[PDB]
Amino acid sequence: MDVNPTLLFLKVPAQNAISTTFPYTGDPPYSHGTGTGYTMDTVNRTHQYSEKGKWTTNTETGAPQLNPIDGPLPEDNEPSGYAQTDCVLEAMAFLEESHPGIFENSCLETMEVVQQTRVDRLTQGRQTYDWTLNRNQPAATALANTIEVFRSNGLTANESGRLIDFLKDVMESMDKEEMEITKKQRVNKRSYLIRALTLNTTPGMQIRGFVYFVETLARSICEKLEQSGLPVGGNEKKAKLANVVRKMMTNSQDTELSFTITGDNTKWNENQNPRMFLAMITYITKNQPEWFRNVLSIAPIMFSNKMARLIPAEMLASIDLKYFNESTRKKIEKIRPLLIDGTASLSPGMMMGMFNMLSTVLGVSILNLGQKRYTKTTYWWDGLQSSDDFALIVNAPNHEGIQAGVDRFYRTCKLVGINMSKKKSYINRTGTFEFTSFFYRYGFVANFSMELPSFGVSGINESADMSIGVTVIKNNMINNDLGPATAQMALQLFIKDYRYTYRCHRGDTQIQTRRSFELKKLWEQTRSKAGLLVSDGGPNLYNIRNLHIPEVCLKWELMDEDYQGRLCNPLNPFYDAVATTHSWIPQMYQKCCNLFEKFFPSSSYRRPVGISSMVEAMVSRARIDARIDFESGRIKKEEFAEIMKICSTIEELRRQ
Amino acid sequence: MEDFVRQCFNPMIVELAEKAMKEYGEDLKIETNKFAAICTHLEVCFMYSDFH
Amino acid sequence: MERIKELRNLMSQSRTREILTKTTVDHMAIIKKYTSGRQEKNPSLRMKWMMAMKYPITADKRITEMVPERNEQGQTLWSKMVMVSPLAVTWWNRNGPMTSTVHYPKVYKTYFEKVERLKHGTFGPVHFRNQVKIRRRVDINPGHADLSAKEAQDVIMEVVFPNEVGARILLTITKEKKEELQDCKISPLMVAYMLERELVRKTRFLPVAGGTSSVYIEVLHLTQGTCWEQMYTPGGEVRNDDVDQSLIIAARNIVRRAAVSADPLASLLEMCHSTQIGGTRMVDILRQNPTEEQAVDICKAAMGLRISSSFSFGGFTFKRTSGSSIKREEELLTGNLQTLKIRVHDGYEEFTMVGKRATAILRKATRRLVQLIVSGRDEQSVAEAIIVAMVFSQEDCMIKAVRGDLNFVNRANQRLNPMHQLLRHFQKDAKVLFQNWGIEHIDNVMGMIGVLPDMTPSTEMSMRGIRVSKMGVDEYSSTERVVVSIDRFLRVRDQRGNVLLSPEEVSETQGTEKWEINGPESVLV
Amino acid sequence: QVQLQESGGGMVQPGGSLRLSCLASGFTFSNYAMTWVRQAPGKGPEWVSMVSNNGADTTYTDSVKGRFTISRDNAKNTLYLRMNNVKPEDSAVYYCAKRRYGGIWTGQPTDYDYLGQGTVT
Amino acid sequence: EITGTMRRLADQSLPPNFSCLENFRAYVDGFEPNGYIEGKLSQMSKEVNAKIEPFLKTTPRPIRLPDGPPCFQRSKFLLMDALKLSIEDPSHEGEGIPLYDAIKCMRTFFGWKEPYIVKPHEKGINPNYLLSWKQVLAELQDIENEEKIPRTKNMKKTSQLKWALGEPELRSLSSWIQNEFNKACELTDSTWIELDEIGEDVAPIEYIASMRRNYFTAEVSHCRATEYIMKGVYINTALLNASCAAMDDFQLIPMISKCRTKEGRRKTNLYGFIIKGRSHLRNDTDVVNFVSMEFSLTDPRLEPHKWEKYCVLEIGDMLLRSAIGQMSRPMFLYVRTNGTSKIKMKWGMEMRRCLLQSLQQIESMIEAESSVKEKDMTKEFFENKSETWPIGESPKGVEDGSIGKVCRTLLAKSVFNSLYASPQLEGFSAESRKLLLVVQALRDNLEPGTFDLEGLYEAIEECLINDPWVLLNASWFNSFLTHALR
Repeated sequence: MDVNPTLLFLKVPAQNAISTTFPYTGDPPYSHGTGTGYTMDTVNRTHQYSEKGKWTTNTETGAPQLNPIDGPLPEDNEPSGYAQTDCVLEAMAFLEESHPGIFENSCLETMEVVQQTRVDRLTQGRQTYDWTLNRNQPAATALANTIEVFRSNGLTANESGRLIDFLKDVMESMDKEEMEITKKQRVNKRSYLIRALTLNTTPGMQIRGFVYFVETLARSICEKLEQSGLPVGGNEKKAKLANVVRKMMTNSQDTELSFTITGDNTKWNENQNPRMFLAMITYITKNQPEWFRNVLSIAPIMFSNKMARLIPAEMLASIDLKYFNESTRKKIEKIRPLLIDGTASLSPGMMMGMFNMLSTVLGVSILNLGQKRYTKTTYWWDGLQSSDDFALIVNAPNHEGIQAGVDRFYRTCKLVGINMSKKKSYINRTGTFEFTSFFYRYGFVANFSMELPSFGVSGINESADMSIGVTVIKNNMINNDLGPATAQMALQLFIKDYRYTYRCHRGDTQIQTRRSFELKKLWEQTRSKAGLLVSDGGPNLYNIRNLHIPEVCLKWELMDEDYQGRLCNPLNPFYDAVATTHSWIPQMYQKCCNLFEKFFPSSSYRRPVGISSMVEAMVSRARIDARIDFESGRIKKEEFAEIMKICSTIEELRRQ
Repeated sequence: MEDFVRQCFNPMIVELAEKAMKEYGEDLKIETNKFAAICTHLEVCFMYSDFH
Repeated sequence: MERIKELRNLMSQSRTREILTKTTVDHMAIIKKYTSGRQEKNPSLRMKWMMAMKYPITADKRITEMVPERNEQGQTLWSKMVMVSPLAVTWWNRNGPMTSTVHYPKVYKTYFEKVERLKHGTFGPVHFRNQVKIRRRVDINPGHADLSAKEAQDVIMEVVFPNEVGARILLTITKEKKEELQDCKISPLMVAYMLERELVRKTRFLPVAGGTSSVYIEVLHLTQGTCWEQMYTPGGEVRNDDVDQSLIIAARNIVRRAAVSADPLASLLEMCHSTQIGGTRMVDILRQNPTEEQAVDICKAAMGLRISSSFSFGGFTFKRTSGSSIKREEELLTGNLQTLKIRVHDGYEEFTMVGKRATAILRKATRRLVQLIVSGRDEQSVAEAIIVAMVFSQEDCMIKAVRGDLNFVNRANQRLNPMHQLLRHFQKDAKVLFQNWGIEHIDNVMGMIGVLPDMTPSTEMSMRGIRVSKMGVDEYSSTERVVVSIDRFLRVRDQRGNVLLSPEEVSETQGTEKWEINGPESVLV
Repeated sequence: QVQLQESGGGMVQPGGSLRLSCLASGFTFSNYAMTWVRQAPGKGPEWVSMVSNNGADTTYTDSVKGRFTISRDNAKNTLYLRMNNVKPEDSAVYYCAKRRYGGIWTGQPTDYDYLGQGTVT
Repeated sequence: EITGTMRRLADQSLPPNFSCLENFRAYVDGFEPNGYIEGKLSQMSKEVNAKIEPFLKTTPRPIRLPDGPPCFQRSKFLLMDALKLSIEDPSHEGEGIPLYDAIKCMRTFFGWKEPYIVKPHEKGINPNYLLSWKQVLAELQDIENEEKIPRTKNMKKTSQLKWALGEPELRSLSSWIQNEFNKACELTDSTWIELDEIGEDVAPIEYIASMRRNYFTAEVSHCRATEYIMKGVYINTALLNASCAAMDDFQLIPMISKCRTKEGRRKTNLYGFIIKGRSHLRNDTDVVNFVSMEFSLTDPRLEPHKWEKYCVLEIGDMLLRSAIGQMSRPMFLYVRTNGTSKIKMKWGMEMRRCLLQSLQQIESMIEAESSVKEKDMTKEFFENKSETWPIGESPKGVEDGSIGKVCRTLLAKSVFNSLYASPQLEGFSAESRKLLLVVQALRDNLEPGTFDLEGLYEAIEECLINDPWVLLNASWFNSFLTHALR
């Protein structure tokens, strides 16, 4: 006989077992792990959804730009990036009319954020782009490079520590003609402008703070909208899906027909125009102080005039059209006049993963425009929005007008730049649908981030790794919900991995690595066997009931008294950590910080408070410590004298 | 900022600064630093004048 | 002298001397987060490659005279250059410096607490069910005596590093901890982490399906799942679920006493200043306690603190979801031929009302109720919820159902506002409006049933525009904080013209406290 | 009522195999851990093996590792023991017993119930 | 502040109606929700619309399939045709030095014929493979001339080995991938699992969790897909651990697995050898080439198109037992050249997820369908052989099987998804989930509909080119639509 697993869907419906359709748990080998040409395809497709003769040569970069906003209305059903300005502003104003002054409370929270924000909130993130080296670097590295190259010039405002001063430095930097980078000698103002707006795959170094501010505003907005369930994770989305169902279907005197669409917007992220974002931010910043509008308006202007980083690409300017194939020849033909100095020009673009929450704000606006008060008709809709995968429920008294409401949704979406995908979208009746890998069929299953964790060890310690494993199991049991038997199997898999990684199997099995002899002698001299740690060759009694207790305290009652007295002794030479804490074997800022921490232990726990310089505090602390361990403690007077002579040497040195 | 200012001060100085801020259209929601400075000014004057 | 020598040989290089000079102490945290940030090369795989290597563990130099070089079987566990083989750990773990350090369970009490909760944590049967998420707001910390993070980390700095304590120089846990673990320090930083984890509260919004206490939540992986439920009682209880109740009772009694006062505001404030709650002062607790109750919010408003948009009515706190409003005063005739001026809520509005034992979601038009989804615990509890809902509905239908003279009085013999008069009348006998409201056909879908006037659930028939939810209505406690405008008579307005709350709805439970209200012995003393 | 009747034993030759079965009735089977305890004629009993409720935690004597395999099937509430490479000293009467608690290591190996039979080789 | 050279970008970011952005800000300050949307709608063409196309059981057409040359095998190692070289040794797996285990594997077989090249590569130097094999055997037997045994044999930089290490078209579906998966779904004699212990069984759910997971393990332990997972784990682990210390020289890595036959005795199995190139792994995408030489008993002369990336060498003869005594069937050596990287190995060292991904995607079914119960239906899932699950169609009819067949079928599905992992399979799964959901909503009779079903068909046909696993899933889906009253 021949085997077919998908046929199983004949006995059991799909939503009961849709996890089988998900092939991979982790990540497959990315086909585009390299590639400079598909980016050209993205550029040309973005400029194809915007070809309406709105070309303007930039005044300061000379790069041609398209301005398809509020351009000609589309005549075709294909994806079009033409959104009328008045439509966007009217939708935003109607959202504000549905929720009074919500934008102002969000702006107040955003002002509190921009007041308190230091530069550390610029380090919490993935890899960034350093323009100094025209290369991708980690966050703090590119940040320190930018700080040092700014300190080399006359830009030292970020010394206060507030991110707004770093933004002021960024603003002052674009105005200078010469840019000397540290024998090194580097580019002028124009190339600096080109690099400052350059994006990769990955924002520039300057724009990250401004995008953080815009996203904090969008967060304060989306938190106060029930129909936007993006910032939350897990069961919250469950509740936000289980509520709207009763918000739509439960209509008394039932003549209403409730249909539900699971939709998607094809290439929507490339259709969101930064100038429309400038407009919607400007309307959100209505009657607020001008400086705040100026702060928040930085990022959309940078994306209106932004450059895209692509044999190098820089030599694509001087070449004859014979060395390429026909398809690549055509793809390069349509990009030659757009690129400048090895950098591509992309006016109407927006990169995936930048304004997802503000885009969700816009989507929720075009969603709330259907609460039968702004439609002025019979049909009325409501739905849940994500970045691109949205779900809608439209209720209409008859099956004749439901398509009319769907048409209203799609037309208004086209009007705000939301190109609904006629392929990756399907309608059905209310009670079964999809929203960002969440599936609803009269019930729930939460396979959204169901990419179960690294079953193996996390690799930092013996107790820290075990606690990490069991804690992540419990978290995925409550946060990214998994079944209990799967939790048992994953736990024993991790225990196997943790036993084979640390050469600690048990003192009950005969298999012997480079270590098992001492473990088995330990087992032999122990009376009550159950108390032994897994690191010390002990039984695993971790189960669902005790997935939260650290290993030591659970076995703490069942240990032997000598075992306890020998295990936790802090006068040892090596969550809860004990003498079995390995600390395995593995320069400007961290050096100073570590010396400071050695001077003040509290500096490693609580953020210190003090207006004096680092050196002024360190010298006084050293002198007082010398005094106290000389008088009451025991130290030679000559060592004290040398300490204080070096301290006075620093006193004379910090003055020059 | 605002809640902390309302925390470390008596409601009388808070009321005084709140009324004194409605004088020149200086909205207290924006000029919170002016709020803190004025509350500081008033408490300094009071603890300066007390018990003399 | 090593530290200061490092300082000296560091201050000679110019580009570091300048940064040690300019940047101040306040900003060390902003300079601590400047790393290379690359050592993220498969920590499991690098860990395995190092463990496969000989002697990957690095220790100090005092093992030379502490453990032997070769064990009972000639195994190498040392080096020179100081690397160490992992088997050395297991040796020192077998027979070494045995000590009475079994003193441990006083700094790690936060874990043995969970252990003991599991010991006598009697279990129960698994009545499987389609568990539905309840968006609740709960605390995630057991037994911490309700201490805020700032004063708790101040106590931390006091107990672990006295020589560098903070500058506030103007508290019993400090004595207890400094006394009991004085000379038995383990690892200062880890001790500070353990005490900051034990003593600091934190309450946030979580989806739960029946867990209230802190002990019922820390074991959520056993209790709640996708479609199951386990009745588990952890044979215990903590302080942080019956401490805020004392403040609630204090606020209720204080407001009930101040309503009679000639100057309710000044008397209430003078009482709040002269009140002690379990070794503490009321003003600081109110400044730092995130407890939500009408009287508590009144006390907070008395000192100008931001609280929610609570449209409190009949003990039910309301939160606006969507919709605007306009005052538009209007005259109305009652069911007993009586003129009443009223503030007719015009426009389209959407509200969520959270109650003590019941909650609901309402969508309401001008003097017309569109949709209402209710869930409570007791039959009479959902009855009261539906009564206050119908009172706020302002429909003409409930206006016609008024029977008898409308004279309901405050404890100070005062005219109650018309809305509260209607509510207080309906709360005792409401069987007039039910049979006069209207009945309709429903479809009995998705665990949404209807209710009948005779206190009876029904499948396909319900009251006009009503829905009863199975297994609970989803609650939403939205966070909004705006300044208040308190008057002299304990009625707070939101500065735009909405009367937020008033004492007319405060008292339901005279909690037995777990200035003449105590015994006359207390009056004398 | 609780009764444990075992079977599957018999005569064999040294170096062979045997599959001992134990049927228990009268109590909640899946909750309690189980034990095999043997007794040679003349010497007091010695525990052979202790097996968990999940069937995941198993423990044998210091002299029988690699030769034995204990397991259980919860459907028929039955206990299986595979003995391979039978040494001449394993010639004893084997016993199937039901632990006091649902654990394996909590407490030293001792039982509080009845018994069936056991063969000898 | 927003001064010049910056306002110049602000002035260029406005819609095509203004010159100073202050004009635009004042225009935004005063806005009138007058109903511009209705005018814009009446202005827009009527052809821009979301025309609902109805979806009945007549609309679904079977998936278009590629036609042309049969799809060959691109899997990293041989699954069903490779055979084992047992030693039945209780070595206690004490980091058993993987090389000498292989030489005592070789010590168990005799009858190595002269290397006889059978199937060429159809392109390239075919005899270089057999010359490399002779070098393999030489350097294998040239250890006894060394005063010291090396634990890892660094092959000499021979020109044939240098060449072996290197120093789209529309392929139609083939008939063999179904057979490979079938033999993956079959039951074996060994266990292949060391599932470590777990704590006591407290009452409420841990009893249920146990009686679920142990049932699954007992129904899954002896599966062949478990052997495949462990095989991939061992090969990739040895390859990675060698790729660090052998950064310059070629190392010989035996394709070793371990198991336990039903007699309960530890057994070590050999599938073949693999020659590694240079492993200067700077990044995770750095390519390291390798040559696979695997033993087998399947003649390529039966299905020659399957071994397109392969050179076959008739390598000897072994004793072979059958239904009628001995047969002495010929032993073959399949050699291929391929490349791997660090991510390619780590996705394959974490293959045990295929059990978890199975269990949960089984446990998922044991929750939702069992949520409709006062006391959950958990034991009624098993122990009721009358409940059959449709998994096969041989005789033009649905051939429903028992429950363990389903468990191992889902396990083998996950296994092949991991080993044949291809972005084409990713896209196909993502695009077929939609059609499956539409069909399922129709099965509940909820009058569903689409907009451009031909567009979805286009999107699916755009990702069906050459991968045999994707094409097998596609034919499976077509047969499923055929047997769904559609």
